[PDB]
Amino acid sequence: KPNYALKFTLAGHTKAVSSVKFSPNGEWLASSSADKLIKIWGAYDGKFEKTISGHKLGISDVAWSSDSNLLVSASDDKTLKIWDVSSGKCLKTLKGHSNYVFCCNFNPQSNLIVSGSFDESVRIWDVKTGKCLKTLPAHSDPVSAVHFNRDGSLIVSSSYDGLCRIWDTASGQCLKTLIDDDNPPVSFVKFSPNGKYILAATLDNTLKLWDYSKGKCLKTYTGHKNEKYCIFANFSVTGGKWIVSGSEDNLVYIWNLQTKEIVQKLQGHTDVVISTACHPTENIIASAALENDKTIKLWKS
Repeated sequence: KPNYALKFTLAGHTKAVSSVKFSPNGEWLASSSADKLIKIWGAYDGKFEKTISGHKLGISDVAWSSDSNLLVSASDDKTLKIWDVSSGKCLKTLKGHSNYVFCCNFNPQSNLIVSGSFDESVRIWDVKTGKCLKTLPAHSDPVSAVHFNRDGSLIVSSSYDGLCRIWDTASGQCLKTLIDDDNPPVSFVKFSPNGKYILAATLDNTLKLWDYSKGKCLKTYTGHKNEKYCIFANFSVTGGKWIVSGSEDNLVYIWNLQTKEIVQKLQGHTDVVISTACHPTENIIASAALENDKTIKLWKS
């Protein structure tokens, strides 16, 4: 079992936090919020660094480039924006989604950005020119999450239409469609660090680990509350191999990845823990919560 303990509580966001992400170099924590702002914090002391602004409506997601120099954010303003973190500049504003953009990620090469939206599409963008390379008619409902695999050859996406789909990044073809017996909306999905699995969350209080090549559900993680919101889940691999997730009962849940047993619950948030993140080299978890909390918390084992 892990021994995560509260260290820092981080405030500033004037509205509900939507997403928190550690920089790949482990130096920083970026956060986005319905308050239209991005904030940078020291990953180890939670020391506030800077605010990044420009979006005209709330942000639902933010993600780092591989080299920890860039950010992409996804806003209800129907744009993504590429930020240079150190200068604070908006480098590109990506436009073409017809509805709120909900989710984003760079590929590991960070020449491409993938995005998903309420306009039910998945779009691939060129980082250098900021132009939309492909629009995938990916789903029949809002796209809750999008993620590249370890080499960027694949995209996984999830949607309120109950599906999880794997896409060929080069051709844009659907290579797979995953759904279990019940068709609850899929609220989140991401590739495992080695990229052989996908972790996916459904609005039926369930996380599942899938081997997407075989189309098979390997593990199920239950015990948390997730029926209304797109809560991030994570693989934790710095110490034990855990699954980490926020919950609509204001707790952060940690399961043993292999045995599926809850090993720790983190208390202290006063609203839905919408987002959690795992530090790339230390046993640190960042957690953020919604409107009645507005705080980010940093835990260490």
